[PDB]
Amino acid sequence: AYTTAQLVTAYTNANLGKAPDAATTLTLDAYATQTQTGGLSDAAALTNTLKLVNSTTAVAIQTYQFFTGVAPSAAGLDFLVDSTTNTNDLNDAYYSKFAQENRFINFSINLATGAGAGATAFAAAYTGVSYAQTVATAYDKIIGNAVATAAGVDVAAAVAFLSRQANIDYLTAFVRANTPFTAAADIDLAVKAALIGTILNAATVSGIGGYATATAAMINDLSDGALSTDNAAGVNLFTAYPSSGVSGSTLSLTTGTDTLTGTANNDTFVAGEVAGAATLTVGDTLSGGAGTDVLNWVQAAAVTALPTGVTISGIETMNVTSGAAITLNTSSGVTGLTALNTNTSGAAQTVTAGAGQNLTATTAAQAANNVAVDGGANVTVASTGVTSGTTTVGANSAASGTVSVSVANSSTTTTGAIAVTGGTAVTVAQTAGNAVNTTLTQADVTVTGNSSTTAVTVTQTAAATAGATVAGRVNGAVTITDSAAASATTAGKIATVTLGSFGAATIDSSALTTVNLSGTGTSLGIGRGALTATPTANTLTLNVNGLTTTGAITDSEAAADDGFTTINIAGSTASSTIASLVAADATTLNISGDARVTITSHTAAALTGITVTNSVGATLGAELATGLVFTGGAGADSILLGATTKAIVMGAGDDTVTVSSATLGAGGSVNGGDGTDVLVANVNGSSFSADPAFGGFETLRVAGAAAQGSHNANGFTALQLGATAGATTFTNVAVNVGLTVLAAPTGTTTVTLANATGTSDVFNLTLSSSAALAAGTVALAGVETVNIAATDTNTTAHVDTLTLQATSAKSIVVTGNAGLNLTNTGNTAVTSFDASAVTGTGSAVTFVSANTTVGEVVTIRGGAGADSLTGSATANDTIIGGAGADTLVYTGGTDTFTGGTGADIFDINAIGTSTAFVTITDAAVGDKLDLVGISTNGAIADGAFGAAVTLGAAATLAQYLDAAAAGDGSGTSVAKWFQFGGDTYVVVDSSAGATFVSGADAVIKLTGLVTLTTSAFATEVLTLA
Ligand SMILES: [Ca+2]
Ligand SMILES: [Ca+2]
Ligand SMILES: [Ca+2]
Ligand SMILES: [Ca+2]
Ligand SMILES: [Ca+2]
Ligand SMILES: [Ca+2]
Ligand SMILES: [Ca+2]
Ligand SMILES: [Ca+2]
Ligand SMILES: [Ca+2]
Ligand SMILES: [Ca+2]
Ligand SMILES: [Ca+2]
Ligand SMILES: [Ca+2]
Ligand SMILES: [Ca+2]
Ligand SMILES: [Ca+2]
Ligand SMILES: [Ca+2]
Ligand SMILES: [Ca+2]
Ligand SMILES: [Ca+2]
Ligand SMILES: [Ca+2]
Ligand SMILES: [Ca+2]
Ligand SMILES: [Ca+2]
Ligand SMILES: [Ca+2]
Ligand SMILES: [Ca+2]
Repeated sequence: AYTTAQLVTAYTNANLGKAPDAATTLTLDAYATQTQTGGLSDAAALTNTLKLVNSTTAVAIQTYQFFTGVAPSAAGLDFLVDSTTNTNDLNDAYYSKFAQENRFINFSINLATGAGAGATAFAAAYTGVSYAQTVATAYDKIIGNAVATAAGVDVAAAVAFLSRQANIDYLTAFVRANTPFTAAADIDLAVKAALIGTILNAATVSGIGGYATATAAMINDLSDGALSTDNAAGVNLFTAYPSSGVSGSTLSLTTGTDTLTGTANNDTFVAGEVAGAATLTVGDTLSGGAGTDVLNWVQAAAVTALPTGVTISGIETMNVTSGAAITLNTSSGVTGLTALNTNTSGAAQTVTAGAGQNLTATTAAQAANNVAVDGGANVTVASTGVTSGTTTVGANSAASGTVSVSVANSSTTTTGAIAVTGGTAVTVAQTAGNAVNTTLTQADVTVTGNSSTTAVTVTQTAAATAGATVAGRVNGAVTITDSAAASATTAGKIATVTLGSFGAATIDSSALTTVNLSGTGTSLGIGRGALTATPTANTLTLNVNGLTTTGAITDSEAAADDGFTTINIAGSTASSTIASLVAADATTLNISGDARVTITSHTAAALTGITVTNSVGATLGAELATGLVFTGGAGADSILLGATTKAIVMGAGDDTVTVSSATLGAGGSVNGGDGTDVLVANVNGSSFSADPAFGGFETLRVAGAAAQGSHNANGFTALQLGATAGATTFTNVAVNVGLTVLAAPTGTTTVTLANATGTSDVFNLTLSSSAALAAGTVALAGVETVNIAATDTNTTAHVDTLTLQATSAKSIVVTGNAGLNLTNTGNTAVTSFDASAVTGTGSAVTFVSANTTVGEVVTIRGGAGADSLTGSATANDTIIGGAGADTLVYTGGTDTFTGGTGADIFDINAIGTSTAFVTITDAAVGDKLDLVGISTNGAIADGAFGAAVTLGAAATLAQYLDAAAAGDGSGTSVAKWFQFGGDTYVVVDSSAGATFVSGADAVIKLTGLVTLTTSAFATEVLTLA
């Protein structure tokens, strides 16, 4: 049932956006309602709608294909049928008086004989052939000759009609009048164009013929809005929309003896069950003919063997499916067989194919069942739900072509062996799909090549540690062996090996040149064949990509035999890390490519050079030999040097050399090259500026297990600090040079500037870590403004710690996105602490002023964090928290508190006077007033204590105080409150008489009228309600 509003959309898209005339809307509506009532099926109604678009559209698809060899693309069609840009187009003004027929004729003549796209080709193809032949051959290509006769239209009566003399005379006159042709050749040529226009019309109106059937399917595809093929430079109808009406004949086996013979065509043979009794049975003989022949053998019972007297012949594909095990051998009885496919679900397989036959053994829910296959041309094993089951290929007979195993396991019980022997190329692809809190350990793989085996690939799922939401995987050992691995003379064929994760892996091949690594590895041991001949080509290419290793890549051959002299490592698309590289015969080492290669530790004593050419860079964690030359490229290369004897160059990009000894040797130099390069001093003191042996460095970092003592900063533009052996000092530090601390050092870090003597000295300290960093003590004698950045490198919040010793700093400014608890002891010149710019949920800043200048103005600013800001008893502190749960502490003097947004706590730890007291500017609902530290005698109220003290129209502040303290606070301190002159006050009475005594009784001012009626005392803690 189509609604009439669906048929109009189907017509619109067929007409490429032209909406139907009023008349036709009525026609479609009829087709809709005839489907609501079941007087017409669905597909019937939609066909008729698309038949209405014949003249507009079908005229452009069919003619373009016949003349230019391809149907116009959808974008193209838009232009010919319905467009803004072509003023005159098929469904527009110019053509509105041309019938269906004369539309096809028009298009034909345009594309064929003019400057049209087909002129040159059609002119050469149909020159010097007669009218009769023109028509007969064209009728064959369009309408089929066989097809037409079967459809029952008589071909000969039709072709004669089109070529009769009357007909040709009509067109001659037609073409002569209409087209601008006057030459006698061009008229003859245009007449043929008009005829094969006429034939296209006659085809598309009857629905017989190949052109009509294909074009119909393309308009149906164009119906729903989008064209599936839509190639940009045209779609060849016949390719994209296949007919293939012939499908040969379909033959059924019985529980008897069958004698079945195919059509020499696309025929298919069914060998199912009858009452649960097999239909491939004794004496059955099957015969195929031509090459589209299929036998489908399906049985509840286990396949066992071919039954007595059975002969299958001339059949190309055999499909065997069993409810139980399969055991068959097809090296005889079956002849002509190109493809064998065997299918189990939950039982064993034991299959042997003849060479020349492509085997495919698919097994679901393999469990403890074993797959074993042999022989065949290309073999494919596809095993899922695996568990204990061995997979084993070519144990008895190798494949002619490629092996391609793949094995999936969901279990926690471990994936059972996989062994392959032989094949041109081998791939074994394991996966692990176990649950989120389990560990599956994967399958041990063995591949043993025959003398055709050029390549081997062994992929697994990446290892991981079993977590809360991390699926755990351990990797299987892999063992790859070439035929000629044990031979003294025979060549060896395995050239390339690809791994994608692995446990304890081995290769052994004298023909090996390339290893491709990937994912998570334990160890690779490379041996070459025991060839006695001294090898001449000794280049290991080692392409890495996302590789990480527990342990060692070793050249097992190098030790007692002839290893690789040159190793090339090409890092690609992802970072790689090789825990250890052991290559005892290696001479050159070239690290190349695309993404970082890190070698944590190499053992390659005979190395004469290392050469990075890689874009991102290379890092080597092992200290180079004192004799060993190193050359960097662009990108952050990074090494360790000792008392080097050679000229080390680092190339462009931001490089990093760590030195274990302060002066080099022999001679014996290291140039950082272009870019900002770090020099790391793992030593007891340095003076790199002095030594011309070092050049091109910009940053000095003191970090390492031997890093310590006095270091000449001169000539460096930045400073860094890491973990250290002991107290470290930077001397001769230029102006605008900042220190970044990257890890906890040992002992006091002293910075002494080049010239500290001025009174506007600025230093930039940075703290930069992923985790909480205990920066320790840094001393900044003679600096007036100290800027601290506390930087978190990851998304998860932390709080850094620092003792600053800056005895002439007036300003401390804190920026960043992590918290800073700052020890401030003895920093007494500080009058401005500004942590206001700081940023996280909890980048918590702690500060306590060490200022003792009587009557000072000190300004303390918090950040977004839950900050803890304490003033000085000496000082008139202005304290301001930012966002978040700030604690502001009162110590003495005239203080001004502003906890911004959030549940702030105003912690009152001093009594004050009657003049020097704390004013809280913005006390609001949620803020607390901690009076624990003024409970001189006992501990406050504890109730909700909340009726304001009220006095007269002209009572003085002095009077309101005295009134509030009237009671006896000698044994037990009491809270009261009042509102005077537009501000709110709180009192603690700790005294006898009705005098508020300045000394021991306490007042706290709160800007504005804030009603504490309903607000309650926690312990001694008043929460504003
Ligand atoms: Ca349009
Ligand atoms: Ca138009
Ligand atoms: Ca479509
Ligand atoms: Ca039978
Ligand atoms: Ca056949
Ligand atoms: Ca055949
Ligand atoms: Ca060997
Ligand atoms: Ca040897
Ligand atoms: Ca050796
Ligand atoms: Ca470099
Ligand atoms: Ca550089
Ligand atoms: Ca440089
Ligand atoms: Ca220098
Ligand atoms: Ca962090
Ligand atoms: Ca100074
Ligand atoms: Ca200072
Ligand atoms: Ca104070
Ligand atoms: Ca804050
Ligand atoms: Ca706050
Ligand atoms: Ca607040
Ligand atoms: Ca307190
Ligand atoms: Ca009193």
